Amino acid sequence: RFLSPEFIPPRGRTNPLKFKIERKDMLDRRKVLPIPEFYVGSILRVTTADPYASGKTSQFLGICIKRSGNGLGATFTLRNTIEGQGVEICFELYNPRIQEIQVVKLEKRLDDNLLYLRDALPEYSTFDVNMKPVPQEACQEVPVNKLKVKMKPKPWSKRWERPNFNIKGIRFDLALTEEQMKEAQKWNKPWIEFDMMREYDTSKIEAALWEEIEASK
Amino acid sequence: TIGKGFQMGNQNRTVYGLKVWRVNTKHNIIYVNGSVPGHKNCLVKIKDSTLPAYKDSCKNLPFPTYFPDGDEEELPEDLFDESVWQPSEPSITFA
Amino acid sequence: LTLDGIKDRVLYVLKLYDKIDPEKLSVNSHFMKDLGLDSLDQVEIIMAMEDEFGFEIPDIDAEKLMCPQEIVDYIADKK
Amino acid sequence: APWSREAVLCLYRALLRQGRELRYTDRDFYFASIRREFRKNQKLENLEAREKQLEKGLVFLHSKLGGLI
Amino acid sequence: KFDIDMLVSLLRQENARDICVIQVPPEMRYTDYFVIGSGTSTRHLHAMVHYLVKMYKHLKCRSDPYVKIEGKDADDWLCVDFGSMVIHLMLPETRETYELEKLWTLRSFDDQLAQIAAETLPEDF
Amino acid sequence: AVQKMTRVRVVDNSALGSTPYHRPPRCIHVYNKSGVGKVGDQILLAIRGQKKKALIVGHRMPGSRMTPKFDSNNVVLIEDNGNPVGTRIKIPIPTSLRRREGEYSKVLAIAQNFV
RNA sequence: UUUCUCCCAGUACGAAAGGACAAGAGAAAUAGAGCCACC
Repeated sequence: RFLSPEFIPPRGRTNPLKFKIERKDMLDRRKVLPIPEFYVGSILRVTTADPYASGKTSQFLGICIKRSGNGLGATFTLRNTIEGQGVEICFELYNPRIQEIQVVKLEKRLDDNLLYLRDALPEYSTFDVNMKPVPQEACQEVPVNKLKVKMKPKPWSKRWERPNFNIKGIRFDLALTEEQMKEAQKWNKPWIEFDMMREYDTSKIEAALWEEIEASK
Repeated sequence: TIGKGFQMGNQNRTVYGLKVWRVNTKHNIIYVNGSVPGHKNCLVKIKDSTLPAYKDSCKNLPFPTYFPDGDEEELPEDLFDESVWQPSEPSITFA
Repeated sequence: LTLDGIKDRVLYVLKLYDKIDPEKLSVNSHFMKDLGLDSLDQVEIIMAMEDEFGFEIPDIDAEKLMCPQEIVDYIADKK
Repeated sequence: APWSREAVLCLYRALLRQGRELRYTDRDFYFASIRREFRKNQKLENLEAREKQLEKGLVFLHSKLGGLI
Repeated sequence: KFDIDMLVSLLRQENARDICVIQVPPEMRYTDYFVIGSGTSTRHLHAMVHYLVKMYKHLKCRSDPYVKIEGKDADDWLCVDFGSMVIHLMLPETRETYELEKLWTLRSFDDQLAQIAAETLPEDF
Repeated sequence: AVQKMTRVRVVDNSALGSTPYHRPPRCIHVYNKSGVGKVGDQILLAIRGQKKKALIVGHRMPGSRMTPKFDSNNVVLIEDNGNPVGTRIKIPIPTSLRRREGEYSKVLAIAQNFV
């Protein structure tokens, strides 16, 4: 049972009725447009209607690096290098102008966010736009890529070495000495792993959502 | 307006020229363009636009009010504006 | 097929092209030496002939013809 | 010089046919441009380089004159 | 309506020395047609540019808005952007130098594309 | 977001841009009512000890949804007469410039690659 | 709140050169009051 992230509502004082109405519209749109299951690190090809062009669609292929948003306003970003230029495009799942969504390669990566791939070598981020879909097994877990990317010189967009980021796909040893890691570890905040004030329980909510989604089908 | 404490706020303010996109009859929910001052779950006052352009818009609307008691013609549960793209409609292609 | 028609028509298509100078455009007009034609010249000249008669002429033996009457014979015997 | 001069001949003729089948462009300029293109490149080339020139033109030949409309 | 065939005929009517129109397949996400036009002199360039726009406005195009003329100040390159076609008008000599026809005809194989070069921009220290 | 400074890459075949130089070209203003420069905004770029107008075609600032975020700042040189300084553009150029308000037909025609 | 462009319209007007109004539309900019769907 794969429950898509957008269906899970975020905690707050907003009325649950909005989510129920939003989910109904989302489920209705899902019938019009099929949203395939995918995870961060999967390479996807998405078909969208071109506003600048007249009656011509657009297909962009890239590795999924981030999933954000909830409800009808949920969006996903996939990254690729085109003509040697790294490009990231954010696609809204329920936008009427997205004609079709294709999961060219369904797979998972070590980390839930792949923004560090910008600091990684280009080859880890380069993907052929015309690559054909690879075989996948529906009744199985998505393949998990455990390859550790190599970083570029120390100046990075973010301090991935810090424990808070907790990136498990970076070859820190090659670019960072153990002493440097210890300096990064000074921001460990060990109580955070044990802090119950930052934990949000959605087990009951997730279970309830599953039947509602299936019932609409 | 939301109160910001000693530094403010907690004063009545009005936003003008907000269009209505859709109304839900079952839950009596009105969809209004733009943002509304105040916090969530806060009561607000709704009244017809007073701008000169929309001087007489009630001529084609229920003049005193809408009476469900009359039930001359049962209204749809969800009311949509013509430009609004309803959910479950075909994907929009910019042809 | 008319051999006379092919001969005059082959001459006509040769005459049509402007770059080559028909100072002596005889039935035995040679290309490399008589007309001083370059490789591209004989490349294009055959194409003008091909247009009139529906091509099907390959250069494997066309460049060896070297004169209007020989292509006339090649057209005649392939027709 | 060419691997096969037969391709060169067919290539030149086909370019001319498409020029007469090309409406929106100015046929006069296209004919002159193709003639110049043949003169500038085909006079001197290498066997490997010449193969690319004729091969690319063949795709140009077989692809609606390479988008010329 | 104002379409490609009407404009090209109008361009021929005003005696455009060189016209090149390149169609765009659906895969390429740009205008369906790109047009390049030659003109003998800047006076001819101004006249032809005005003629096409005047015909366009008269020839329906009610749904489309009026089209402004770009490059009239330049004496060697005038470009007008219509709804479905873009016409770039220049002098004959300017035509070869820019080679707009090569760019679209050879989308990635144009020779002038290779002419572009790279650089290095290190800090002083 | 081409703000003040903001080292940039000259994507053009112009002699000044094409020739390597020890100092990077810099952008310390924008030809707009606001001070921030984005794609399609004219600028003036100091290249080879000379000042030439340039048109922004890419930026590294995060963009709106449904748009590609570039990793390098790319610009195209434009002459005073309005024609581009360079006759060709190498880096892919977004096609949104066509609909953007202004005169972009000349630059787009010179753009070989579109994304 | 202010500005620019377009439109009206190469029209009115004017021998020509040249060249408007008002009304309407789109863009921005700043100020003010707010807002967090997205980033």
